[PDB]
Amino acid sequence: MSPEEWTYLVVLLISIPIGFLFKKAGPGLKRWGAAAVGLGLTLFTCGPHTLHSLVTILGTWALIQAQPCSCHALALAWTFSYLLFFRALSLLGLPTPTPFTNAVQLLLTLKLVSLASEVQDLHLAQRKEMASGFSKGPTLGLLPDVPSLMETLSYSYCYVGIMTGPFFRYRTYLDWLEQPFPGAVPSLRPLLRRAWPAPLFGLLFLLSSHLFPLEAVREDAFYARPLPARLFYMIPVFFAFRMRFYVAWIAAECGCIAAGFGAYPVAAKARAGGGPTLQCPPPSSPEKAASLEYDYETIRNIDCYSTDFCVRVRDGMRYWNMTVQWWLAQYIYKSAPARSYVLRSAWTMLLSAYWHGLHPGYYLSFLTIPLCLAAEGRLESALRGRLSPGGQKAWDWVHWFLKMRAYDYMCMGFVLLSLADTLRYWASIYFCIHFLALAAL
Repeated sequence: MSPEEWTYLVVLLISIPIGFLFKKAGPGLKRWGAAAVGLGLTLFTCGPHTLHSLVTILGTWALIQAQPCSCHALALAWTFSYLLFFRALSLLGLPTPTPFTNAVQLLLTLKLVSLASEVQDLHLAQRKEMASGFSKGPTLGLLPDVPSLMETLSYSYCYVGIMTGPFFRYRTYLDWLEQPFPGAVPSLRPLLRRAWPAPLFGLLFLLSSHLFPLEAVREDAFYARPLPARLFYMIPVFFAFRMRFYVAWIAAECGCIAAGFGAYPVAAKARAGGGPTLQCPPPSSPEKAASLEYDYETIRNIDCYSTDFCVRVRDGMRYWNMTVQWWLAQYIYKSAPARSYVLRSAWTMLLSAYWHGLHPGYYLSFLTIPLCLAAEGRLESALRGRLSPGGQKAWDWVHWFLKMRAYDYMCMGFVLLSLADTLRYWASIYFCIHFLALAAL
């Protein structure tokens, strides 16, 4: 229980009542108050290192006006290079940043890249508009006009999704500020419907944290235990990892609901992170708005049930970090210069690892993932069509066990974060999953 993550948790907790208070606020007042609160918390928890974020936003805006025709790739390359610059402060002797600053930088990178893509699409839209001579109607998902510098500053430093997230597109911010009759959309009932497992999840996390500490594998004497002891110990590590991320993300989603952010009509058939996909009429009367049913799935970042009890590794990863996953899938997977599915997936994995960090553990884990992914694709597409329904049930059960074991196996490599200890523990288990993965493939 580090002091920094303690401050992280208390910030996540206090994000809720401020959400309640700013729900009732009018559009301009809510906008300015959210920006001020985000900036204040950023200064409180980041110190003098907010200059990196400020420079990043200023550069994004300057590139938007400088090259509106090609702001997408320019902004993406600039932001990735500036991430490289920011993570090499020790290499250049500049003061080291707190992990708070690193997380804030990841979130800002995602947000600004999405904003640049929206500006690119909108500019191409106007260009085609006066090229064709037929002004089309307002299309859902497109920005009304180019944002101003102060508007971008207010959007970026929103207290929602500034420390943990989850990522939201700018269009979502505009729909949140322009949402009519804020008192009509329900907040307390969905907040209770999502916050019921948070205390239990937290207690479960602390249980596995105290019983089986992660630092044991750093100690050499742990390896003297028999291989079965390691096989039983390798489960609670990812149990605690998943449980802690579940607690944090459930708390973040509840805090985001508290402000009514991401609320859309159910008839819009909105997607996780993607916002609405079908246009719906804005409410005309507060009673009509209260009559409609509302969902907060756009901000939904994790599905506990699906990820915990999935069958295939592909779907398990799909339901993991749905927001950022959609962000990657659109801005990188679609724009990947490669054509092969394997190579495009490798590009996405490499960029995700680069986003997470420069430490070799991320690289090793996200490079080992494709092996089991391809092995699974081949084995499933080759054998699932041959088994009986009882054989199908047995395959599904054994597969759930194997998939959770693979998640554990790669979780150790992800969380040790050090090449030497990771390799030592990986050889300590005799590369069990890797050999089976090659056997499966």
